Amino acid sequence: EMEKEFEQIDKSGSWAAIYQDIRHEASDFPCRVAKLPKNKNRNRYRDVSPFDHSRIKLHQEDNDYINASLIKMEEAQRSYILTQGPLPNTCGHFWEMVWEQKSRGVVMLNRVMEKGSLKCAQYWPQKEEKEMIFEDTNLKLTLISEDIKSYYTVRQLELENLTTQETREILHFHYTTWPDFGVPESPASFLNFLFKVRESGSLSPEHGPVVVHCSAGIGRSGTFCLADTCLLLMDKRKDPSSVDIKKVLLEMRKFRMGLIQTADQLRFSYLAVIEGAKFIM
Ligand SMILES: [Mg+2]
Repeated sequence: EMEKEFEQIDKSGSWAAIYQDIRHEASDFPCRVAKLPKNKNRNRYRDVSPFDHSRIKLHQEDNDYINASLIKMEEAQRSYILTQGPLPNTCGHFWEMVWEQKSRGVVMLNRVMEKGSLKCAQYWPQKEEKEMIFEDTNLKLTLISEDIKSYYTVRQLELENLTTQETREILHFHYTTWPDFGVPESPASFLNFLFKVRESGSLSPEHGPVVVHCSAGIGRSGTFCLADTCLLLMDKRKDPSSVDIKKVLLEMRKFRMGLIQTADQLRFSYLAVIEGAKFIM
């Protein structure tokens, strides 16, 4: 079991070493589309590049590229799209992807400002009465409502295809308390946030994949998906104890790089899966 394993690593002080084995085992696929000169302005510096095979394609004729990847977890029956925090010039693209992929939810695991530096564009409206128009992709976006809680905020947004006048309700799940340095001391609030995203229907099969992002190059998104999938598999399988977080991570890692960026994030993932499992089971 996983708690046993966790403890073997904790007292043995081998987090760094176990983390490094996984990293060497991990997949390495081409990212040629991402490295094309015409796409240089579509990529966030110090951020991951999407593998070609799993990249999400915008449905426009001009340039179909966005830094986003589809993680498809076959056994768990979950899909997630992981993407970079929108850039000043890719907000239209971002919401285009949300529209076309039929996503219900967007999961944001960073603040707009962290460490005194901008981590993404203000890509959603902060006020009901001041909507946003993305002229490049023909979308309007409106803040419908906003509910600020201690560890996270949930917003309802409406997206309008300006040409056809169709509308879609999107839920924005904004985790606002991940510390600037390290990981949360207790996974409790993060698990609670995951349960709120679940409760919304945003991870469920009736919708397209949730869109998940964080800040550039420092993970978090992978932890959210890893924890979600592991907990789901523990409920599905005849043998819950066969769920190996390393194996689930390695499978996820086939679809996008930089899922777990440090030994501490790995430790935190174990910790979230264990306490999440105790709470559900
Ligand atoms: Mg394929």
